[PDB]
Amino acid sequence: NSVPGAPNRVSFAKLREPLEVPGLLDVQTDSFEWLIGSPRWRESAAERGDVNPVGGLEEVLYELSPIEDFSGSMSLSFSDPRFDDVKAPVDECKDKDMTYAAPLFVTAEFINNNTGEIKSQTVFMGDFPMMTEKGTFIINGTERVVVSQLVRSPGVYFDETIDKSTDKTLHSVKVIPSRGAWLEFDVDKRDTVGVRIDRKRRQPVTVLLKALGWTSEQIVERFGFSEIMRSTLEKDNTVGTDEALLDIYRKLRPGEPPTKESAQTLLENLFFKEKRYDLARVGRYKVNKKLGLHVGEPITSSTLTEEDVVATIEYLVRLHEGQTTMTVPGGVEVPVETDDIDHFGNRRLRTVGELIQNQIRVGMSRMERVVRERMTTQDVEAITPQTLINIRPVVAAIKEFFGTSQLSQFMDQNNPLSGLTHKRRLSALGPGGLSRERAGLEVRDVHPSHYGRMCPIETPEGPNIGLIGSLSVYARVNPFGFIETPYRKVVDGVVSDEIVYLTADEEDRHVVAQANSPIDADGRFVEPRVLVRRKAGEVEYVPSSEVDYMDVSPRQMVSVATAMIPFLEHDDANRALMGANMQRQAVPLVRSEAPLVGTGMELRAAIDAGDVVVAEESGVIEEVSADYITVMHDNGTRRTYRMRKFARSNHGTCANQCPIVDAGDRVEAGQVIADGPCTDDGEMALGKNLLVAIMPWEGHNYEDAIILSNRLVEEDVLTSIHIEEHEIDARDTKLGAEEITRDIPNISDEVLADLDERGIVRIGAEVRDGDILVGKVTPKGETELTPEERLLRAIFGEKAREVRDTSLKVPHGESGKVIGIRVFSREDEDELPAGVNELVRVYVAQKRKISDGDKLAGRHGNKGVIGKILPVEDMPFLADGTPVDIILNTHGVPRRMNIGQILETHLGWCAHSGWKVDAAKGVPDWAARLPDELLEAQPNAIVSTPVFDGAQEAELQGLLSCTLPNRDGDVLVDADGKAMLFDGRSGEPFPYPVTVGYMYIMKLHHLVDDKIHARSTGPYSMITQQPLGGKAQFGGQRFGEMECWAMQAYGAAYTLQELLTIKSDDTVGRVKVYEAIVKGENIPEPGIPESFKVLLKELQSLCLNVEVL
Amino acid sequence: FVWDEDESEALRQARKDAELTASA
Repeated sequence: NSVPGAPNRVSFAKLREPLEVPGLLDVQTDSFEWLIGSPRWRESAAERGDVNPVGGLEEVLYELSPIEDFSGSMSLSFSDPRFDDVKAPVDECKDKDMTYAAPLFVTAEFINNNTGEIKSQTVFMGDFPMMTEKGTFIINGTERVVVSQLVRSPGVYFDETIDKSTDKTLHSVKVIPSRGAWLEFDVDKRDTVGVRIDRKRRQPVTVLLKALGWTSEQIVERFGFSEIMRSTLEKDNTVGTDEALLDIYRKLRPGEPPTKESAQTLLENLFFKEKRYDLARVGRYKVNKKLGLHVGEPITSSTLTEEDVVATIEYLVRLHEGQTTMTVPGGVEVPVETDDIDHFGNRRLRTVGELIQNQIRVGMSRMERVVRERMTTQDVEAITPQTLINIRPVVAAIKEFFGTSQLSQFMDQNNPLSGLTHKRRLSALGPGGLSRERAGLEVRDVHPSHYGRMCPIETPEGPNIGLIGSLSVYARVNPFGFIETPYRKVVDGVVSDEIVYLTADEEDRHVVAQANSPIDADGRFVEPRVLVRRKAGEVEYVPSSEVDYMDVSPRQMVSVATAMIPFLEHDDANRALMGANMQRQAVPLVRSEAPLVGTGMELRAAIDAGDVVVAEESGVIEEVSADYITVMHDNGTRRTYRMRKFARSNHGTCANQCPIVDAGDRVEAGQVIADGPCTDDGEMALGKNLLVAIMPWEGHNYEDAIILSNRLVEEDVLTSIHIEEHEIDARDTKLGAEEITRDIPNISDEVLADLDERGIVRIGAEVRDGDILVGKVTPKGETELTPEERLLRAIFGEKAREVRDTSLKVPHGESGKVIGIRVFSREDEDELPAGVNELVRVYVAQKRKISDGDKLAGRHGNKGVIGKILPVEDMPFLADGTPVDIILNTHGVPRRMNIGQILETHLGWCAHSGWKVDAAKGVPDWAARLPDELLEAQPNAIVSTPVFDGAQEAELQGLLSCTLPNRDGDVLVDADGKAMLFDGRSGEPFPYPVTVGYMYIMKLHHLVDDKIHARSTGPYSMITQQPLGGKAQFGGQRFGEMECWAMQAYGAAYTLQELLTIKSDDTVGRVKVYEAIVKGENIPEPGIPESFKVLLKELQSLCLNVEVL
Repeated sequence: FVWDEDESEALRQARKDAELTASA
């Protein structure tokens, strides 16, 4: 639907979709799209209001310029930031390990005050990383992604608390700007106020107010209504402006002689000097909105004007009096209520744009205080604009952000959906925000405002639940950073089509309708009443007159990864969350078959994932080949697409790609041309459809274990590809320079039958565990060999050498062909790190079959390892002779409340056999509603079932009584949906009909080849003699504490001591036991370790004489 | 009487610790 060449996936839905899904990747591209300032965003935020737009960079320069020294004799100004064209295209930048950027130019001008000059000079600011078409960045060849961050928005926050002593209500306020000072207006258990600005112990409201230039009469005039401040003024003890101004200054410093500076300069240099205290363009808006200030205004400023303060002051006193509304001279009346910190109306989302703008600003705040410092001590009249601009700090800051920053993460891409959902993520943790251990379980809970903005289902299971969430489908980011959602406004019970994006603030004030309401052909609520969501957040019920807004469609709450689970409204939240988190972990198979029964988010989430080569302009195919395709547009110029074949992903998967068109086909703009890793015909296909039964089979699938058939191994139905990358480097050492050469110290000649004449192996060599990949050799140095060895070299006429055999050998348990070999050299201009003459990398491919130990999983969160793989001949086979493929257990279905995975098992069979409603005289009651043209479907037909609007419990049962016979008229699955299986092992049939169907399962990326480990004796750390391993090093297992407790509970002293002494640290013990073992003698009885003759020395180093008696 | 609280009890300890550190 609304896609040129998409497949025809029948749908079970009943409602319409007035609004179609947005540009899922918009939150990254159209969000970036504001630092550069491309005309695209110009028109976007110029047609929908936005009187005057200013780019992300321009908004920095226009706050930096004009550079002015303290002498006031000269000035520097910046303007017109523009970008050139990129140097190297994406692909090349991904291959040569060079960062994908473009040049940045800013017009700079210096002017003198004595006489003045008009020197304008285009200053090159440096390289700037650009955002690829998919929304990711390329840094040093690695594809990284920036993740938006949730942060409470600067502004005014009120609140109230109860004291246990007297049990009254104390109403506090706070004003939190970006890079400023905080001043809570507390209201103590007693009176009167909590003026304690900048956290200095307190102050009285009349002090700061009067010090602002207020007569003691005006205070009682405005704020007397409102008598609680009468006591504040009475007990203030101070009369006059400076009489309390110098007291404020005292409490601030303290301990310094008061003056006229310490009285007025301070106050005017903490709130009204827009260089040390400035609340960003957002705060200046959240404050006006909260209070009833200039709100109707193009207003643009960052100084906390006196007025605002006074307002909030009385606001506070009005709160702890008992009232609802508040007004101010000339201001729009606002309601009085304590704000909530977690409400999605006070929690903005700094996207990838503001994070880069912040880094650019922090850099400018280093490159800025380098001109005005080299502006006085330079030769005046001899300086040119470029002579002052030391750009280096800015590029350094940028590179220090895109690297080593905990918000720039390697794009988790082992399949299209994992990549798509790595973007659109919002993590409340990270820099500038809260932490993971210092944030109580309040920011984790789901708030009734998250409906439509953040999905409540999708979230990690580890110690991050609630801290890392994902955007919804229809949501959209405001120009400030607040998340919006589209509603349809209904006027007088007549549902219209005027879509209106509401934020989180202006949603509670109104009344929101429900998605699935009985509208009758016009927009009239058939029934007299309707469900609603009132301000507070409760679920009320109202008449069909107050309803003004209504959701555009169900599944608004659901994210993208979640909107692909069929029958979601039948699964529990735990299992639904596990299913949503176990899809971004699947692996791309070799065939990539589409799912038989999914939802509408398949076709519309692959073309947006950025791994499906989409025809750009409607043309006609001219030539196709596994390597590339060419389209001949209707207007002359053609265009050649280059599909990437067998490219390694970041997690080791395969990035294959293959055309899906012929040499004559006509194509239109948007249509799919080449499939992706996990796509099929241009739509997500993460796994395969397998015939599954639901019986427990003789104890091989016990407690989540799964058994398979050999067919899935013979017919390459779950075979996957994996490409690993090994790397070695040859540097210069103290004795010389390491050389990568075919020559080697004492070694055989059968371990060189695959290395080319110059070391590195030849492409196509079937390597295995232990073999050699790169021939390296390092200078030995100089030593002196004992007799036994000199009398041995003489015998074998092999004079010794001065090199060590330190090559690059394949790690343990790894095989497969050698695909690619990359080589960089300092002698060949191939830039590399310091002290590195050469650097080689070797890619090894491997086709992994399914094997017991590999984890599998369906969409509904059900998972399990593969325990047994029976031959194809002993497996419960239907009456025809078709063996079931997988055999799931029953005891896992009921107690986990995921009966969803059963419904799709039933439907999965229907859509596999194909039905035809027998309504040739009249549509049966059960199926007189759902669609038309869905009363019959050819065998092996595709279908769809939207998340909360799909098939119905009473419809499957109607689609299960029409299951046309396979070849000879013989219905195999009776009405209830159960077959009569024959026991392939014993021969006779099972005594009860068993449930069978077609389930869509996926092979996760937790294969045993990754987990299996072992270590007999490896390398040990030098400082601490405990075992240690790395890439090609075993590593050693960790015998923790509770294990020692268990050992002691057994009373096994010798085993514990052995695990503690001759296996971890005792160097004289490990070798003395290894020698015994290898010689076949008795293991020496564990004595007292040598780690006890070191405690005595460490004590005696303190003048403590400890003696063993 | 807007003297909040704990200002004296905190300042006497701060000054005492500062005097100790200067004595060191």
